Amino acid sequence: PESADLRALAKHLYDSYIKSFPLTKAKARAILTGKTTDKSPFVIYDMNSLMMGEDKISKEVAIRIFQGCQFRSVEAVQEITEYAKSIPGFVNLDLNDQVTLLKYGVHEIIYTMLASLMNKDGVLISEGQGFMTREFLKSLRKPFGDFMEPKFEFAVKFNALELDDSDLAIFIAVIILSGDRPGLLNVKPIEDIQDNLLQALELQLKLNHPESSQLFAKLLQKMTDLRQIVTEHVQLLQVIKKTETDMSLHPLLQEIYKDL
Amino acid sequence: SLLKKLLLAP
Ligand SMILES: Cn1c(COc2cccc(C(=O)O)c2)nc2ccc(Oc3ccc(Cl)c(F)c3)cc21
Ligand SMILES: [Cl-]
Ligand SMILES: [Cl-]
Repeated sequence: PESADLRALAKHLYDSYIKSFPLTKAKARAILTGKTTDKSPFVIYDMNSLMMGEDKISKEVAIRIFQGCQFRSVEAVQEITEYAKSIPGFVNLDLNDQVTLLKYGVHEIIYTMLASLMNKDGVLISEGQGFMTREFLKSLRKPFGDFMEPKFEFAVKFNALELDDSDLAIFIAVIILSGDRPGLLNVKPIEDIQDNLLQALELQLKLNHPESSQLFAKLLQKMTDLRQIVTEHVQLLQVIKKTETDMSLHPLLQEIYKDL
Repeated sequence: SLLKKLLLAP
């Protein structure tokens, strides 16, 4: 049946998601709720513990932290790219369109997955090796002390929806296959794939969250919310590059931030 | 581009 195939697609995406992302939400919440049997994360809550953690896990702390997020972003972009290549039809799209979809979609995916590693008090870093408190992150000097608050605010609300990794795999796939990204050469094939992905997400939510009224509509809205988060992040970057010199940006990020 | 290179590697 058409529905049966939508479930096979959902499962395919989930399996692909597990192969592409080393730290899943399931494992992450286990660490955050204190249920894991693995090594507990080293907590970074102040300048002194940041120093200690810098050995467990020249530039000022504020820049070191900001650049640390950038480096994790570089790693995330590569994981997301590997995941994208597993979405049925993606590798057969015009190659420049694949680039475009990733260029304009990766941060939205990064912030979606980041939420999986966050709670109201902090965020897991380096695949669960550390936990950096939210308070410490906003205690950074200007403009770095506001860097992540918008992401924590988004995550608390997003996590309240209680999605699991199976829901997320499809949610992420839908966002990557956005036919409205600037400069796409062939929108139709992208839209046809996304339409099928949206049907799969709808069915996934109806089956996995039967009592969660209007969850699908809520997720469509979160997709819009994520674009606003990226917009603000991009603006804060410009503000940073406009006052923070000597700061080198990873070439992969320079490519993504260019004309964006 | 770098993204193109990542996309091409099997
Ligand atoms: C906060 N944070 C994250 C996760 O938060 C992210 C991850 C990716 C993107 C963003 C973002 O806001 O764009 C935020 N990964 C990080 C990696 C290094 C980092 O800075 C450090 C953390 C611990 C130590 Cl010992 C250190 F010497 C530096 C902070 C990080
Ligand atoms: Cl939470
Ligand atoms: Cl866009």
